[PDB]
Amino acid sequence: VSMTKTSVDCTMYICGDSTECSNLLLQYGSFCTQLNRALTGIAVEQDKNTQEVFAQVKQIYKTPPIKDFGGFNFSQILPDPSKPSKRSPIEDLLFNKVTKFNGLTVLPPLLTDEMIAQYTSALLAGTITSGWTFGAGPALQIPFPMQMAYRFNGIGVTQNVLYENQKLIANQFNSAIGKIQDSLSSTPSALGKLQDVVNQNAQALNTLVKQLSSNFGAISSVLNDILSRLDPPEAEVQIDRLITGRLQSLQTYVTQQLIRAAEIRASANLAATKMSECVLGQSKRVDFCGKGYHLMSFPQSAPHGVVFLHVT
Amino acid sequence: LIANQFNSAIGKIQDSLSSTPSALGKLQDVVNQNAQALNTLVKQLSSNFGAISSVLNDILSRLDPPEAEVQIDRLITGRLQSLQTYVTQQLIRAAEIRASANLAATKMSECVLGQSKRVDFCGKGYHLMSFPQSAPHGVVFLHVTYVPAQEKNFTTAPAICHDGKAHFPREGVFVSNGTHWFVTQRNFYEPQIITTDNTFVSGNCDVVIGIVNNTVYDPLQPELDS
Amino acid sequence: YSTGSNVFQTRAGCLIGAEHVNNSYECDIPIGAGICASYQTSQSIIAYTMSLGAENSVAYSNNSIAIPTNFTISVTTEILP
Ligand SMILES: *[C@@H]1O[C@H](CO)[C@@H](O[C@@H]2O[C@H](CO)[C@@H](O)[C@H](O)[C@H]2NC(C)=O)[C@H](O)[C@H]1NC(C)=O
Ligand SMILES: *[C@@H]1O[C@H](CO)[C@@H](O)[C@H](O)[C@H]1NC(C)=O
Ligand SMILES: *[C@@H]1O[C@H](CO)[C@@H](O)[C@H](O)[C@H]1NC(C)=O
Ligand SMILES: *[C@@H]1O[C@H](CO)[C@@H](O)[C@H](O)[C@H]1NC(C)=O
Ligand SMILES: *[C@@H]1O[C@H](CO)[C@@H](O)[C@H](O)[C@H]1NC(C)=O
Ligand SMILES: *[C@@H]1O[C@H](CO)[C@@H](O)[C@H](O)[C@H]1NC(C)=O
Ligand SMILES: *[C@@H]1O[C@H](CO)[C@@H](O)[C@H](O)[C@H]1NC(C)=O
Repeated sequence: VSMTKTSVDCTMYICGDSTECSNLLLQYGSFCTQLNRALTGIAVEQDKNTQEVFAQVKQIYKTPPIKDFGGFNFSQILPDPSKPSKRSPIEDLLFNKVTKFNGLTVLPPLLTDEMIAQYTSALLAGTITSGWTFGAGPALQIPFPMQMAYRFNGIGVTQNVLYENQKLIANQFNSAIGKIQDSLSSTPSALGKLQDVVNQNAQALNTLVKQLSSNFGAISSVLNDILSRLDPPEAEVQIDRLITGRLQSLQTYVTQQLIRAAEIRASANLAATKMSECVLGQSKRVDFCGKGYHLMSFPQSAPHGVVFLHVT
Repeated sequence: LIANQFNSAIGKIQDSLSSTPSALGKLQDVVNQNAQALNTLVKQLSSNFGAISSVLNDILSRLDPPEAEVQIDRLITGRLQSLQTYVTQQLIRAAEIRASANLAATKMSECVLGQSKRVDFCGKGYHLMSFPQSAPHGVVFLHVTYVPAQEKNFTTAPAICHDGKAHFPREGVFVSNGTHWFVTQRNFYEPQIITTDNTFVSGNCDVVIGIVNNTVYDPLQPELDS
Repeated sequence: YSTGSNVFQTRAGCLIGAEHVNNSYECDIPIGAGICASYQTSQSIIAYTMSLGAENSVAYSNNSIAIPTNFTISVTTEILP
């Protein structure tokens, strides 16, 4: 849903505390300003991605004090008061599974993980109690067996089937939730997408930091040795070479970040569409939300992403 | 009443667009981004890029062509890099705008040319219509949506046990106002007397959890009696 | 603005010139890390944790449904480049 909200100070990256390199950079034009603008646009885009995905709900909803849902057990997806941060057990394992100052800063996300979990809990409470009505008007209470009967009516199976198989369906749903719990617990590459995003961003940042250490054809990579060894005339050309190298490296980083942010925005729009059409309603699109005839969906906040449990 | 609501809604659209200056923020932002890109490209000509002068005519006039060629080459590298950056940014922006135009074409096809069941795709609520309105370098949709407003509590039961056979609502909801039971549409409170026409019978009263006792009127019986 | 005038420390960084209030309000200016700033009431800039919305619990009961009686035909404007 969102990627790491990072900004890079171009003037500080290309040239450190030195002022001569800053003067040589000022004559390159508005390259650093444009790069800063691009990175700030990416950061605000990440905030917008998280907002659009999660703040689909207008009012923070809350589950009833006693969870009597006709046998359907939501304990694995609903928040538990015991642990300090009100994250569900599945949310806990999602958060557990996913695991630089040269002008480099990592702006904190506007939405804390706690209020992202609060949006997720509100969506879960609205889905459980009000059905899909909480996304198309005022949230409208309805017993959960009745809501799942309406979902059955949606898939083309008359509501007779559920009311005559409520116990078996409840047990199947609970067991499916438990097996999802264990499959997430065991498989290491279950959360491969989010970890891939995090690793890709970290590898790009490490590549930039290493590129700080490259000669780029200059006498040496370190700035101060270039300044001390050579007189200002030749220092100017050496610094210009090093500036071209570092500017090309940072432009490459910014371009790759723009493309990755476009990919993440496509995925965040897909996640927002999935939330709207599967959490806030029941979708007739085939294979859009789970393999099979869609019944429900439960959002689960995961680090820099979202996890959907498409009940089918 | 629906006509008045629709007309007042359209009038409020016009008023909200008129008063609010940030109503067309997306299109204005697109135009501003393009203008800033062009402005940066034009202002890049004033940069020396390390050469003696930012205007190549003065470089050619002043210095001899041998040593002026390296300065002109530096200027070419700088301006070519600026143009490459501008073109790459424009390609990414064109990808963004093409994604938005594919979304706009999808919205046209699915909401102007039909009714879409996709939730929150076309308006917040149960989508009814959509009216395109051309805007500078963009499109504006007026998604007419149906939003319920006044709701009241009711007592509901999954089935109605009559004669020992469970009755289920054919296309409605079983609700009660405390004393009498009615079958009602899902999205609009309209109580009808429970009848074999609006209920389909399938099963036994023991299986269903939450079934309640009640009588289902049979239209046939009065004709036989009379 | 140097230190000495309503200095407030948040996870985004040092904030100078705004008073930290304990109440929760809708986000107006997104400072970051869950903190927003706004111009509220005499008049001064305030910083606060954002309020995600009115925490209303739906009166769920295994026995009760709520069917709407009246509707509104609302027209929503959506702008697309
Ligand atoms: C449904 O709502 C409409 C308004 O949204 C109601 O019509 C209004 O009723 C009030 C009565 O106090 C009048 O003053 C208004 O002039 C009416 N029209 C409008 C456009 O507001 C209507 O009565 C409601 N229906 C029910 C059954 O409650
Ligand atoms: C739901 O499951 C949890 C463990 O998964 C269990 O502790 C709890 O008792 C269950 N709820 C009910 C009502 O059985
Ligand atoms: C339904 O009942 C609950 C509690 O009894 C109450 O909070 C809620 O406001 C009621 N709904 C309406 C529409 O009055
Ligand atoms: C319920 O509705 C019926 C309509 O037939 C009416 O006769 C009855 O008085 C109503 N009772 C209550 C408690 O509203
Ligand atoms: C609802 O829960 C109460 C709690 O004891 C129970 O007595 C009642 O039978 C339940 N009704 C339905 C329809 O599940
Ligand atoms: C419904 O009525 C039948 C007799 O017609 C009776 O045996 C049964 O106990 C009743 N159910 C309830 C919940 O009172
Ligand atoms: C806000 O709450 C904290 C924790 O209870 C307290 O220490 C602080 O004094 C409060 N601030 C105000 C202005 O009431």
